[PDB]
Amino acid sequence: RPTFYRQELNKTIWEVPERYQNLSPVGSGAYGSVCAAFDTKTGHRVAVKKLSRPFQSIIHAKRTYRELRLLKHMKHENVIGLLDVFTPARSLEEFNDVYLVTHLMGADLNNIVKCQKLTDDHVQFLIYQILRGLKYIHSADIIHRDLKPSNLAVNEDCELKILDFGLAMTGYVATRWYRAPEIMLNWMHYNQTVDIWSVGCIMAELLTGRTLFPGTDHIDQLKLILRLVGTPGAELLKKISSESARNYIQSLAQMPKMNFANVFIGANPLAVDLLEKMLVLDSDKRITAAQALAHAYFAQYHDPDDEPVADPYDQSFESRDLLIDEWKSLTYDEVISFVPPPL
Repeated sequence: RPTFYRQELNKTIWEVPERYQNLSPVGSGAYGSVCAAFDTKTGHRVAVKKLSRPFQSIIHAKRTYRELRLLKHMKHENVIGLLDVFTPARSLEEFNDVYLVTHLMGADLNNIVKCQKLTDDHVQFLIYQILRGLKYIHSADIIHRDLKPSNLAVNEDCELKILDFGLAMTGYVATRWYRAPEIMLNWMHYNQTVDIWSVGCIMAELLTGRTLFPGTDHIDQLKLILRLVGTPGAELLKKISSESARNYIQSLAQMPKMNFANVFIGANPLAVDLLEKMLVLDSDKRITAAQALAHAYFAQYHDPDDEPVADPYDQSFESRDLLIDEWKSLTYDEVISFVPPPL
């Protein structure tokens, strides 16, 4: 057990190992206060996040557990990982706070796009890395569910990490713009390829400097989507479980798929082709991350020997019906058993 020291900063108590120095507040909210700090053991600048009250309810307890499990599992260059997790508690009986430590992220991809349309070589490299990370994430049977520019961290060298996994929306709002239509309107039990739709939305925006589907509400968004990709045929309609949703779709004038070379004017033809494969309305027919990596658009970077998959991820706890204290005791074992990564 390391030695902990205790202080109040902006009216939050921080009780952390002596390895973490020069804590300064960078954040507060529903989920957690965050400080930036210097990690003397690794030499990195880090984000230390104190979870507000993680065992407040069965859903929060389970949320905390889920988040911890997920961050413990993710070990890939293009995906956020855990540097440390700790509690000042010396026993299960006094366990209440959880702190997570990750690399301090500077700029997200919004910074990068908001300024301009990018060069094609830049779009290739950035999308390459999202798909590399996504191959890994999907190989573990994990679905991100909330990919968008603010959840992608990018450095000065254009190196990228996927953050902020959706682990359990109204109006003119950025978060909904990147979501696949079947998840946006709950048409069906959805696929990992909801994430591929998101990548297509992001890629389009990188190439044009504009939001692809900036709908003013769910309906206006759908219409934007159907105008580009066409209205569902019979085959897709059959897979939509809500009768009302099917009737709503059949109320709309049918529309053909547009020519994407006349939307993405002047883009690389290989970029146009890849967008056509990602932005397919029927989620059974969308390209997978692994197939997208093999697409000619990424010939400069693709190397199937350097695109690893994840170790199997046991997600059986999601079906498990436990009490608060059982979720808490599982989370405590996960904290105590943490093994840090290599220097």
